[PDB]
Amino acid sequence: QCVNLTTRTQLPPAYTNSFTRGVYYPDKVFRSSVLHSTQDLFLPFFSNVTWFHAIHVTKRFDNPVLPFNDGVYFASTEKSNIIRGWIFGTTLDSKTQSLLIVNNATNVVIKVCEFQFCNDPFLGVYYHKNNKSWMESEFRVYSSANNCTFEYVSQPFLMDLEGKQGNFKNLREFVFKNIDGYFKIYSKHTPINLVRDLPQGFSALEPLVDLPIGINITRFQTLLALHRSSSSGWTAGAAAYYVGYLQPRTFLLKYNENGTITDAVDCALDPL
Amino acid sequence: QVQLVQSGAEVKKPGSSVKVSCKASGGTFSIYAITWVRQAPGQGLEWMGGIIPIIGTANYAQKFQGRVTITADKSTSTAYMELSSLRSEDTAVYYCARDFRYCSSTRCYFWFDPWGQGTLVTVS
Amino acid sequence: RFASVYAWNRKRISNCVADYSVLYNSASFSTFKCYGVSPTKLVYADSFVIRGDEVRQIAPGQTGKIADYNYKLPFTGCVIAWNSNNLDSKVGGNYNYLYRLFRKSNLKPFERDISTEIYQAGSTPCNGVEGFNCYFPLQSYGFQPTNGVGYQPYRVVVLSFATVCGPKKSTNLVKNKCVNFNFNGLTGTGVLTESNKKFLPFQQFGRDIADTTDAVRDPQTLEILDITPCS
Amino acid sequence: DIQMTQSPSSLSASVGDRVTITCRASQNISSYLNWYQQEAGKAPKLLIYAASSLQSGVPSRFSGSGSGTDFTLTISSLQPEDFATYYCQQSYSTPRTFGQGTKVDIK
Ligand SMILES: *[C@@H]1O[C@H](CO)[C@@H](O)[C@H](O)[C@H]1NC(C)=O
Ligand SMILES: *[C@@H]1O[C@H](CO)[C@@H](O)[C@H](O)[C@H]1NC(C)=O
Ligand SMILES: *[C@@H]1O[C@H](CO)[C@@H](O)[C@H](O)[C@H]1NC(C)=O
Repeated sequence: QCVNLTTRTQLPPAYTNSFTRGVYYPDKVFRSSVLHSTQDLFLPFFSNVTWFHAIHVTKRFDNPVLPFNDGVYFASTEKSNIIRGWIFGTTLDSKTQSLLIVNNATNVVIKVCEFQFCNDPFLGVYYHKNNKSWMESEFRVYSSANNCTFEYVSQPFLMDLEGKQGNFKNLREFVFKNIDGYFKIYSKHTPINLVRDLPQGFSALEPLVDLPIGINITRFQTLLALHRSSSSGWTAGAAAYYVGYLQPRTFLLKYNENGTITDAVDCALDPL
Repeated sequence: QVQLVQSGAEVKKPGSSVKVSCKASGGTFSIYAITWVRQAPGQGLEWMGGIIPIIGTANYAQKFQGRVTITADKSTSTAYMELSSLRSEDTAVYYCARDFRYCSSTRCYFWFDPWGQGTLVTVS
Repeated sequence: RFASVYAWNRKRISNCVADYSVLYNSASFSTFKCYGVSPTKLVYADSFVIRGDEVRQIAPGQTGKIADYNYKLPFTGCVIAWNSNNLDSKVGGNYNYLYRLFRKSNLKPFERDISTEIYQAGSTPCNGVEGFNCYFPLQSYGFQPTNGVGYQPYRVVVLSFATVCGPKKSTNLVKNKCVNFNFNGLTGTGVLTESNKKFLPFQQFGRDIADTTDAVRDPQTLEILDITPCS
Repeated sequence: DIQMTQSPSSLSASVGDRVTITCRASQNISSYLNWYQQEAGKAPKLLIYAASSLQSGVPSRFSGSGSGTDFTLTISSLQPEDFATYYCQQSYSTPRTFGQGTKVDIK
């Protein structure tokens, strides 16, 4: 039901510096003008983060299944809306319940089912030369979705599907954590101007989503758009992402006078 | 309960097909076989076959293999039969019947209590 | 419209709020019994129509031929029903409702079987043949207005109960007095007044120097409420 | 299937008289041997239900029973519909077999 695509260059992963990124609000608490110590799971400062990159160029198509471990720091930089959804679960197949989060450029659909996922799941977009625009054209991801236990659908919106070149314009940071069956998604978006690894700076992500999923996640996969206009017709476009892992660390977080985390200290990084 | 009422007579020659179907009345249509019985010129009856709309597989008389196809649709309330391998000796009146059941606990009886009037096929 | 007998649909209910107290309290119901639970507290609901004799015979722990043949129940939850004679009974008979006369084996607790498969009934291999000492396992009943209590159709729901929350009760907010309060999950005693602070949209509670919970966003009209101790 | 034999093929009687018709099976079944009353072009009715009663709604004008494979049924007062052909059917198996057909014959 899915297509096994070719003309994929075989290259090693790149690595980058997490710098001072990886912080999120530990809880729904307002504190002000205070240094507060948290023992939660965070991306360690200056951690070695794996850099994946989709690019037309030895066309690169980095859509591997990665470890979830104790939670995932995920971030991406793009302008083109290539990086979309994620698949999370123990086996990532129709043996158990798996969590599928898909941004299909219409709405965002979250499902939990016994999904017979493809090793190469796609969200294809075709250039409709007679409309002179890009549109969703191909979707599979899974061959089945049996015994569905959860469903949520966001409201309709229009995605910009145009193919694009040059500096990425928006950095979308996410933390995917799963505690006692609750899939907690922290996120933040910020404007960027680059074609490299993550920019330096400090941000904290907000607890935007908290889902009653009940799924053990061991592995996950990043879902990419398939641009067209055959098996060699796949255009990588230009988008990139970074994956790191959360670890228990103690941080001293600084809250400003309005309860915003503006800074942080990684207590395990340096004698100072 | 369902008195099945059939199509009009065929005036075709031997070897032709026959299209006969019956419209249900009463109630209790999907359960119990819809069956068809042939009436010989003069005297004598033979069962040809039948179907329970709920099961959908039917059962047929050996005597009519190649001649009788029977179906039914519980969603249409119509009984259907088509005849083929027709010969002049098959001039007959073709009837709808319902195999209506009554159950004496463990033992049940399935009878052609409801009947149609019969479609005459005049191939002779 | 209700699931017909042997066309059952046990709907999973989850991640919502439901009020069982209201469903229970309505005067429209013909019968109601609970098994280890109580509707006053506020998960599956299998909604169908059966004859009154079956309404009485199909219940948790209730022994009888039809329960073993239709939907066998042991469970934690309630069984609720309301006579549907004016919905399901038709003049001439509503024969869309099948009842099981013959069966190969009995059902396990909280298990149902909607199969119409032909059964030899311990003797004869029908194989599509009319039921002479072998049978089509089901026979319908013509529900008609002119029928007795055990034959009237009733709409029956088997309600398993966990995944469903009850409604929450809120009272009016009282300010400038010492109040024993409960905001969502936050409890304590103090005087509730307006605060001059603002919280980020996702923050619900705030903290003093030793982390006492003090400020709170009002659950219905989010604003920051100030909680200060009494003399 | 079970072979059915039905007789007399032609009976001497008139309306209001007593008329006896018999039917025999090749197999020893006590209640699936029953008769229909048919006129060509009209829907027939079943006369006998499960050997002991009358399907057509007749107020016990007819009565009968069998022994072994031999079934006998008689009407105390013959009616105009009894000049219809009676067909003895054995419903037990397939293809269902019917007898030759019998009736009261007036010339
Ligand atoms: C394509 O991938 C699927 C796994 O999703 C695999 O079963 C199939 O054999 C692959 N086909 C080819 C030609 O590689
Ligand atoms: C071409 O135009 C048709 C409408 O006539 C439209 O449905 C189709 O998507 C367009 N795109 C391509 C690639 O042909
Ligand atoms: C706090 O919010 C006020 C507006 O209510 C704004 O003027 C002030 O600059 C903000 N301070 C910080 C640190 O965000």
